[PDB]
Amino acid sequence: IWGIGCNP
Amino acid sequence: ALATGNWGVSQVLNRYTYSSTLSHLRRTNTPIAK
Amino acid sequence: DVDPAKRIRVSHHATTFTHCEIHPSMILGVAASIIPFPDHNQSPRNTYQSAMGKQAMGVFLTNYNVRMDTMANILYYPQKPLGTTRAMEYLKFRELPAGQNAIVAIACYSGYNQEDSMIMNQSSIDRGLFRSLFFRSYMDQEKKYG
Amino acid sequence: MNAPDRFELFLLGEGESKLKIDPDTKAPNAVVITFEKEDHTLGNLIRAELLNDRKVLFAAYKVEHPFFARFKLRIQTTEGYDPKDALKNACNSIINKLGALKTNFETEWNLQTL
Amino acid sequence: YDRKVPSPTGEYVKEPEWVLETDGVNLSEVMTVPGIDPTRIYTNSFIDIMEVLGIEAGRAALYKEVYNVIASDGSYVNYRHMALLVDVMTTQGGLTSVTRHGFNRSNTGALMRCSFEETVEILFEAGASAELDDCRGVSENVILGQMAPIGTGAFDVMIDEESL
Amino acid sequence: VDFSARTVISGDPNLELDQVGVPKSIAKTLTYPEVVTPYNIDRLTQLVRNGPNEHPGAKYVIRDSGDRIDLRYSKRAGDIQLQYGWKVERHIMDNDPVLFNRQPSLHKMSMMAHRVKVIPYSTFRLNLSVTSPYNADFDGDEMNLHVPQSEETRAELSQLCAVPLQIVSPQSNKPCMGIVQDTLCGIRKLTLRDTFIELDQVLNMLYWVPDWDGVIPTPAIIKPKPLWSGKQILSVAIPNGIHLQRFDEGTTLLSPKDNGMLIIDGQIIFGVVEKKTVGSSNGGLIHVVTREKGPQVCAKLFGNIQKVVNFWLLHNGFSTGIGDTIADGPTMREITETIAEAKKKVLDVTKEAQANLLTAKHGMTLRESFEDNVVRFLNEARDKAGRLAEVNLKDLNNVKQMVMAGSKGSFINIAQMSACVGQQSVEGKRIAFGFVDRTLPHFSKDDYSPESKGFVENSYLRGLTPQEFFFHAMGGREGLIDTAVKTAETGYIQRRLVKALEDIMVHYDNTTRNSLGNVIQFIYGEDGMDAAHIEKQSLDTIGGSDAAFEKRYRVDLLNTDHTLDPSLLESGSEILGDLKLQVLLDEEYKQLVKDRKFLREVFVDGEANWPLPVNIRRIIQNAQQTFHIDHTKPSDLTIKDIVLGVKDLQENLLVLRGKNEIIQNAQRDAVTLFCCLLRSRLATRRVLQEYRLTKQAFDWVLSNIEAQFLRSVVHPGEMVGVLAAQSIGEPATQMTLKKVTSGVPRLKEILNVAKNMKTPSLTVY
Amino acid sequence: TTKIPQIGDKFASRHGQKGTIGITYRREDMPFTAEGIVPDLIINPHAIPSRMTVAHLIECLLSKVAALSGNEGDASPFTDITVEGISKLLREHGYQSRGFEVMYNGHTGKKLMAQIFFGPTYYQRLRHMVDDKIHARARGPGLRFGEMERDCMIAHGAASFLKERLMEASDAFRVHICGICGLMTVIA
Amino acid sequence: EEGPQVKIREASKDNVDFILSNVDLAMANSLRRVMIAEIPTLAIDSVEVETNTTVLADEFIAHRLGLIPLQSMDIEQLEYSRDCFCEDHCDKCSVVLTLQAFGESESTTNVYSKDLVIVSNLMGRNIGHPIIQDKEGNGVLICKLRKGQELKLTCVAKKGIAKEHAKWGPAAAIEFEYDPWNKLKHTDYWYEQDSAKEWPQSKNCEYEDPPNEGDPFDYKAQADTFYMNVESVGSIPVDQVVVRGIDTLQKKVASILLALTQM
Amino acid sequence: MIVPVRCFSCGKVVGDKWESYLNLLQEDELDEGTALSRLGLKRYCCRRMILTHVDLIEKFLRYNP
Amino acid sequence: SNTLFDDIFQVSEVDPGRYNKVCRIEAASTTQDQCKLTLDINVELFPVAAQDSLTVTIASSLTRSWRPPQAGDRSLADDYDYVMYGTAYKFEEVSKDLIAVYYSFGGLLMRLEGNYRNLNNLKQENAYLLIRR
Amino acid sequence: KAIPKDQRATTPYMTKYERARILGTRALQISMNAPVFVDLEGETDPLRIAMKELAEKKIPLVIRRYLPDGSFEDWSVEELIVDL
Ligand SMILES: [Mn+2]
Ligand SMILES: [Zn+2]
Ligand SMILES: [Zn+2]
Ligand SMILES: [Zn+2]
Repeated sequence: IWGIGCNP
Repeated sequence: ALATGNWGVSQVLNRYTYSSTLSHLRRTNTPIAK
Repeated sequence: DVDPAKRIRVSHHATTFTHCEIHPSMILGVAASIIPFPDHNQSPRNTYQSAMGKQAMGVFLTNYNVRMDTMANILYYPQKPLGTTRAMEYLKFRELPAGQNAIVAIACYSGYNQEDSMIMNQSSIDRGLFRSLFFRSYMDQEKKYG
Repeated sequence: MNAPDRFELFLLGEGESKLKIDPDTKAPNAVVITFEKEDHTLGNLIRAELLNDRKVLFAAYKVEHPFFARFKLRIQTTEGYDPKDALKNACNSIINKLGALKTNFETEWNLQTL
Repeated sequence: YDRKVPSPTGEYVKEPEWVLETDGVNLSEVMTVPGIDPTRIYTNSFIDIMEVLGIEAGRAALYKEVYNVIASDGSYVNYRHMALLVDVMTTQGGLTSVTRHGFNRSNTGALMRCSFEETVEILFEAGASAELDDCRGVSENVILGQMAPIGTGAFDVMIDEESL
Repeated sequence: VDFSARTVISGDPNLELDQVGVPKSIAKTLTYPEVVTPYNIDRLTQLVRNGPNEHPGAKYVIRDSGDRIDLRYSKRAGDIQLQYGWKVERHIMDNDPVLFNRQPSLHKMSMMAHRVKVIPYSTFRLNLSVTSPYNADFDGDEMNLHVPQSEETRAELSQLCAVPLQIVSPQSNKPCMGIVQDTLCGIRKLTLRDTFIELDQVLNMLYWVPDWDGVIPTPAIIKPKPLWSGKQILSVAIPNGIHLQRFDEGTTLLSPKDNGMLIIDGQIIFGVVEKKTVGSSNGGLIHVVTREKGPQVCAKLFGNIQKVVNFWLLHNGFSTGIGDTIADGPTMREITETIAEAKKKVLDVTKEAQANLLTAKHGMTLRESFEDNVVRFLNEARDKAGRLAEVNLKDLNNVKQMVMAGSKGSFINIAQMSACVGQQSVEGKRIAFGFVDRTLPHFSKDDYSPESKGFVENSYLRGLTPQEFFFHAMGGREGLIDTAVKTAETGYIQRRLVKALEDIMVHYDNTTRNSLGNVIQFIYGEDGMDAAHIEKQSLDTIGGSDAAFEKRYRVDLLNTDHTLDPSLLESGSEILGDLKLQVLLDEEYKQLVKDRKFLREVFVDGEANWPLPVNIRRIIQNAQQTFHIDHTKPSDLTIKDIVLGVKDLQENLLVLRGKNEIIQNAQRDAVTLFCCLLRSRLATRRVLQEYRLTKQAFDWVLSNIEAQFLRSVVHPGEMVGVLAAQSIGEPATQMTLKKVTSGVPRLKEILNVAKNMKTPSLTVY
Repeated sequence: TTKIPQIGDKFASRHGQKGTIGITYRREDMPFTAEGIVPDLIINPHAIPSRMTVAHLIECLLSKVAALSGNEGDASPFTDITVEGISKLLREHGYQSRGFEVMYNGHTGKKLMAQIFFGPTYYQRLRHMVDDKIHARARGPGLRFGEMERDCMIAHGAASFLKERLMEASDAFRVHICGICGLMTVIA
Repeated sequence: EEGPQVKIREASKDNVDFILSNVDLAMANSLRRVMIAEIPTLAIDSVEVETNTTVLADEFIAHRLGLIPLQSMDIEQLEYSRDCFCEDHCDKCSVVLTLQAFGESESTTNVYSKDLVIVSNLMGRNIGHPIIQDKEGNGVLICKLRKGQELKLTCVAKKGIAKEHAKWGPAAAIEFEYDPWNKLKHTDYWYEQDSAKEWPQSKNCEYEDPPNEGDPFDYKAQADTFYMNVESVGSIPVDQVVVRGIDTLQKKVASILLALTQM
Repeated sequence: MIVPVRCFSCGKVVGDKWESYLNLLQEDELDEGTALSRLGLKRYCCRRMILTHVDLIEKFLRYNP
Repeated sequence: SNTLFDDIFQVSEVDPGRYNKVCRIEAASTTQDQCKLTLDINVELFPVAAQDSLTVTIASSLTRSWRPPQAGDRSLADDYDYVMYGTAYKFEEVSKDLIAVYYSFGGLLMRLEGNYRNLNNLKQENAYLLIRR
Repeated sequence: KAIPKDQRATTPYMTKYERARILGTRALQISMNAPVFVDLEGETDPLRIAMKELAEKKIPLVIRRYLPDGSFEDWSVEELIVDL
C-alpha cells in the first residue's frame, strides 16, 4: 500500500 | 447435478438484499501460478 | 491555473488513441458500485465493504410477503442514501435500498463507544430507527415407502 | 429478554426507598444520599443549588452506571449545619425559583399575539 | 557497517568497516581465505555453523536467528523464552526440528491423546518396546483421574502432626 | 462443555479491571454447587426460595443421599429446609471467580480469571484495559466464560489467573495492560498546562475517584479565582508513595515543553501524561504501581484513572472530521512540487539509462539498479511529502492530538490521507507489465515512468485516479492474500512450539527439565529469575571514558583531592589519610574495574541497558523520599558501613542453596551480572555524593533489595515450556508485511531445520 | 418477528468497518446542537485515523449538504467533486464548512470544549444478532475447551482446574493392584 | 418578579422562542430535559387486531398508531393504569379508539388518524382526539388499502412519559444556546486560518454585545441568559410544554422534601 | 414501506406531509429543497426523513392477494 | 505565621509557547544582579508584558480540605493579585556559587537563582506565591 | 526417599502454587463444615477464612516437595515463609 521496503 | 453442484458449481441463490442477489448471479469461481 | 483541490492527473500525449473508456467507474462490480467515494478509501476497505453489503438488511424483493423462504429480513423504513453513485441507478438501489441515513456524531462521549462499539439513540429506536422484520419458515412432510 | 422494563427508570421497585442517607466516614459533617429512580435531571440541579449555599463545604453527584436509574449525592457542611437541612434548603430554594419562573412565563405568554 | 568500539580514551565510538555479504554459503572454505577475520565470520545457515564450529556455536547462531525473526517486526521477547526453545532443539548434540518430527511422539506417553484412529499401534509398540510412561502429562493423568504433576500439582499435601 | 457460556462483548468504562459483566439471563443458566454450611444457611435458604427464575437463586438442592431436587418442577420448591451437608446449585453471583477467555488463545493472558458482576441487557462486558491482552474489539467478537466448579478450583483461579496477577507479563517482562483509546486521548488533554478546572467540576471529579479521602486539594491558583490544575486532580487517582522520573529529548527540571514526567509521593509535578507514562510501557506508571503497591492496588488504579478522565472527557469532548485531514493551501503546493521534483530525478535516471550511461552496481543488473534508484527516489518523495503534511497540522488538529497521546494513528496514516498515498507493489517490485510491455492498455509500451508503474501521487483526501485505483487494488490484494496465509501458518506454528516445550517445568532444584527428567537448563533462564520480575536497567560501569569511570567511583582517602569531602560524610575529615580503610576502598575499586572489563566482554557492543531483577534506582528514590533525606547535611554512614554492607548483601541474594562446592559456584554465576549492577549502584562515592543516603536509609535500601530479589526468583512448578512456546508463538501471530527471508516463512525454515534455506548468506568481516 | 436495535447488534457504514451497539441513550442524555438536533448514532474518532477510510468523512460532509439542499449527493468515484467544493456548498447553508458544529452536553447543558463532526451517513443493519448467539450450556445432571485452552491453563499452573474440567463422568472405580506386577490381578 | 425571568421573542401554536435569564445553567438544562422526557401525555399503548389484510404487519401498524399524537390537554384529569384501581383499563385511566377501513374504491384507499374513533367516555375532559394540523384535516397516514383489503382495529390510549417511550413525548426539539459570543470561553474553536472568519455568527449575536479588543478575560462571569425555543408536537399547546415542564420538575424536588420528611 | 409517523431524531410529526410533499413536486413543479422548507422541515434531521423515504407500499398494493 | 521571599522583578521576556492561557516569564531582580526568575503564569487571569515590574513574595502562611468563602471576609492574607500554591521539588543545584531552587504549581513551574536563601526558603512543599501590580 | 530436616536445599519460601493449593484445600474443608482454627472476626467465606488461617500460621499441613530423581523434602505450612 505504502511502497517498497514497507507493506504493498 | 443442478441440485447439488456435481459435474460446488450450483448454489442456493442469495436473497439477503437486492444487490446481494445481483452480485451472486455475477459471481465467478476458479477451481484449484498466481 | 489549476484547481488545487482536484486530484492530480497525467497528460494526453496520445495521437494514437484507438478507443476511449465509456466510464472508468465501470471497472467496478456490483458490490463496490455501492460504495460512496471508493477512490478516497484505502484499498482493502472497499473489499471488506463488498462482503458486508451482503449482510445488510433491506428489501430483497417487493413480493417478499408472498414467498415462503427459509429466512428473510426486511427493514421497516428503508431510505435511499443521501450520497449515491451514478452506477447505483442500474442497481435499483434507490428502489430497493438497504439502510438508513443516520444522523451520526463522531465523538468521545460517555466512553461507551470505544474499540468499535457504538452509542445509539434509544429515542430514535423508539420512533422506528432500524427496526426490522424477521421471517423464518419451517417445513415438514409425511411418510415414505412403508 | 435481558432488557429490564422501561418503567424501572422512574418507578421504585419493591423494597426501594426514594432516598438512602448515609454517614460518610472519610470526612465529618458529610453524608451520602442514594436517590433511586432519578438521574442527571435532579442531580446536577440539587447539586448546583447546593453549591450556592456558603455553609456547604462539599457537594457532588454522580450516576455510577448508565444502566441503573439512581445517582449518589455527597454533601458536606460546616459544623452545626446538618447536610440534611442543606438539601431541604437547596430544595425549597429550588422549588421557589421554579415557581417564580413559571409565573413570569405565563405572564409573557399572554402579552404575545398569536 | 557502523561498529561500536572502545576508543583509546575508553568511550565507545563508531568505527565503520567494510563487510562482505554473500548469496550462497560455504563456511568451511571461505572461513579459511586469507585477509578475513575467521573469528567473526557468520552465516544465517545455523546448520553449517553447527557443522564447522560445533553444537554450542550452532546453538548461539540458532538463538541469533530466532531472535532476528522476532525483532524484525520490532517485537520484543525476553531471552529465557527463545533461549529455552534453542536449548531443547539442541540438548541432544544436534539440531532437532520442532515442527512435528515423529509420527508417534516428541515427548509423550502411550496414554496422552490417542493419536490416529489407530492408537492401538502406538500401544502395540510401547508394549513390544517395554515403554515406561512417566505420567507427567495432563492427558495421561486425566485418563487416570489424577491431577498432573505440574504447577499446583508438583508436590503433595499431607496432614502435619506437629501443630499444637 | 458444561458450565460455560458465550456471547458478544462490549466495553464498559464503569467496570473494574478485573470484573466481567455477565448478563443476568446467562447468570441464571450457569450454576455453582455450594455445600450447606452455617456460614451460608440463610443466603442459600433465601436463594432456593427465589428459585431458578429469579436471580440470586438456585436450580437444584442435593441432599445427603445424593438426591437431586429440581427447583423448577417440584411440589416442594417452596417448602425446603436446607440442612448442613446438603449442596445447593446456585446461580453465579457477584464476585464469583470465573474464567473468561477469547479464542484463539495463544497467550495465558487470554484466559484470565474475573469477578462476576451480574447486569441487565445481554452481551458480556469488559473494562477497556483488559482489551489488548485478549486482542479483542467490540465489532462482533464473542468470548467464553467458564465457571470453576469446586472450592480448590475457585482458589486456583483467583490466586493464579486473576487479571490483576497478570498485569506484568513474563512474555516481554513488562505490563501487558495499560490505559488506552478514550482515556489515553483524554488523559493528555487533561494534563496540559492550559487545562484548568473550576471548583464545581473539581468536586465531581474528586467524588468520582472511589478511593478519595474527601480532602479537597488546595488550588494551584488561589488568586482571582480558585482554579485547579488538570494535573492536580489526576494526581488524586495515583496512590501515595509513588515516585517516577523520566527525561525525554530536551527535558530539564523546568521542561519548557512540559516534556518528560515527574511524580513525587503520588502527585505529578510536571509533564503531560500520555502513552510513555500511563501506557503498557516499561518503566511506566502501571509497572511502578504494581511493584510498589501490589497487583490489587494497581488494578484499582486503572478504574480510578478511567473514571476521572472519562468524566472529564465527557464534558470536554473530542472529535475528528475531514477538516483534520486538510493541509495548508501553501503546504499542498510544497507537497505537489516535492513529488514533481521526484519525477524529474526519475526522468533523468531514465534518459541516462536509455543512453546506456547508468553503471550497474556489482552483482546487479542495469535494470535492477535502475529500479532500485527510482524506488529510492519515489520513496524519499513520499516520505518528505508526508513530513511536510505532518509539520503543518496544528495542535488543534485532532488527528495529531490522537497521535501525540498514543491512541490509534501513525505518521504513515496521516501521510497517506493528507500527502502522497505512495507506491503500490506486488512481490517487492513496481506493478508488472501484465499486458505486453505495459501495465494497462491506456499507456504505451516500455513506459517505466512512475505513473505507469504504480506510484500513487494523490492522497486519499484528493482521491485516486482510475489507474491509481487499480494499482492500489493490486497492492491491496497482496495484503489480503497473505493475511489469509500468515493467519493459517501461524496457528499451526504456535501449536508446534507448544507441543515441543509443553513438558518443560522448573523443579525445586531450580533446574529446568522435561518429562524424562533430562536437564535442559541447569538453572532457568541461566539466572533462576522469573521473567515477570525483570526490568531493563542500566549497567553504568560499562559506558563512558575511563576518566569518567574514575571520577565517578574512585575514592582515595590518601589524596587531598580524590577523597570524600568531609561534607558528604560525617567522619569525612578524620578519614583522610586512613590507611586501613583505603585498603577496603581499593578492594572495591579493583572490583569495579574488573566488572567493567567483564561487562565489556559480555556486551562487546557497549550496550548498557539489560533486563535485570530489582530496580535499584527506584528503591533508592523511595529511600530518598521515605526518610526525607536533605541533600545539605553530611551523611552518618561509615566507609565500613557501605563497603562491608554491600559486600554482605551479595552473599544473601540466593537462587540456589545446596551446601556443596558445585552448587555454590552455580550460585555465584547466577548472580554475577546482578552483582555487577549492585556494586556500581552502591559504590561508596555514589552512595555518599550522589544518593546522600543516611545510615538508616541505606540499611533499608539493602534489606529491600534482598527482599525484592528473593521475590524475583522463579517458583518450582512453573510450566516454563508452554510459557516459552506461547511467548514466541503469540508475537509470531503479529507479523504482517532489506532483501532476505524474514517473518513466518523464515521462522518456519528455522523450526524446520531446513537444509535448503531460501537465502543462504555469509557475512564476512 | 420484529427486531428492535439493541446492545450487541451489528451496524456498519459502507466503508468496511462494522460495530455493535454498546449502549443506547435517550435523547435527553445525548449531546446536542443549538438547533436542538441530536445524534441517532455516536461513533468514536479513534476508529478513524488508522482505517484510512476518508470517504466515510466525505460522504458525511456530502450528505449534510444534500439534506440541507434537497439535492442528491454525488458520491460517484472518478468525478470532479471535491471536499473544497462540498465545503463551499455547505458554508452557503450557514454551517461551518468542514462539518463541525458546537454541541452541548446533555447532562449539563454546558457546551463542549470540542466541536463535533456531525452529520448524516448511510448505515446498514447487519444480521446475526445478540439473542442469536447468547448460547449458554451449563449442564448439571466456540464455547469449547480445546487444546489451546488447556495450554493456557497449564501455563497458569492451574492443575486441579485442568483435572476438574477434562475429566468425564465415568465412575471413580476402586481397583486393587500388586506392587510387584502392576496389574489388576488382586483377589480381595 | 425577581428571579428566573422569561422574555418571549416569537410565539405560536408550535414554537415558543424565548430568552431565559437570571438562572443557573443547571436549571436551564433540567427544565430543558424534563420538557423532553417527563411531561405526561396520552398515546395509544395497546392494539387489538380483529382483521388486517393490509400489506403491512400488525406490529408494524401498531407501532405507527402509538406514534400518532393524541389530544392530551386535560391529561392530568386522567390516571396511569398502574395506579387506577380497575382491572386493566377503564374510563378513569384510558381512552379506547377504533379503526375500521375497507378498500372499497378501486383507487388506493388511504387511512388516516382522522379515521380513528373514540369509543370510551371522555367524561368531559379534552383528551384522545387525534391531533390534526394539515391543511386538509387528514392527519397522519397510517396505512394504504387496495380494493378488497381490510383493517379492523381497537386501540387503547394511556397516560405515559417520554422516559418510557418517545411516543409519549410532547416536545419535538429544543433549540438551546448561551454566550453566542464565546466570552465565557466554554468552547475552543477549531480552525484552519481564522476562528472568527470560519464559524458562522448565530442568531443571538445580535441580542448581545461583542467583547472589546483590549478587555481582559472576564473570569467571574457565569452562565445566565439562555436562548431556547420549544417546539410542540401537538398533544399539548406549546405554551404548556414549557409551563408543565417547570411543573413536573417542581413536583420532583417536592417528592424529595416529602421523603426526608416522612423519612 | 410508508412515510414514517415521526422524524427518527427529534419527533416532529412527518407522517402527514407525504402527499403534500408529493403534490408540491408534480402539480406545483417545485424542487425538493424548496418543497421541504415550505412543509416546515427546517432542520436536516426531519428533511432526510422525507427526502429519503421510499414508498414501497405502492408496489406492495399491486399484488392481488 | 511566616514569609519567605520578597523583591521586585524586571520582566525581560514573556513566552506563550503554543499555549493559550499560560506563558513563561523570565524577570531580572531589581537590586542584586544575581537573583533571577523563570515562572509560569496563567496569563488569562493576570496578563503580563515585557519590561513589566512584578513584586514577588513567597511566604507559606495565612493539610485539611479547602473551603471557599467565609475567609474572603476574614483572613485576607492576600494584599496581592496573582496567588498560586505549589510544592517544592527544589533541586538545590548548588550550581557554582549560587543556590537555585524549584517550585511546582500543579504543572506551572518556577525557579529562583540566588545564594542568600540558605536560610530563606523551605526544602518542603507547602509554599504560596503572591504577586502584586 | 526423604531428606533430614537439615540439608533441605529447597526454598524456605512458599511457592505461589503451594499457596494456591493449600488455600484451596483448606477452603474445601472449611466449606464442608470442618473445624476451623481461628477467630472468624466476621468472615463467612471459606477461602477468605482459609486465608486468615494461613496468615495466622495455623494450617496443620505439610508440603512434600519432590525432586526429579525421586527423593523429597518436607516443609510445614508453618515453616514456609509467605512473601509473594
Ligand atoms: Mn475482532
Ligand atoms: Zn502380582
Ligand atoms: Zn382504570
Ligand atoms: Zn428531525
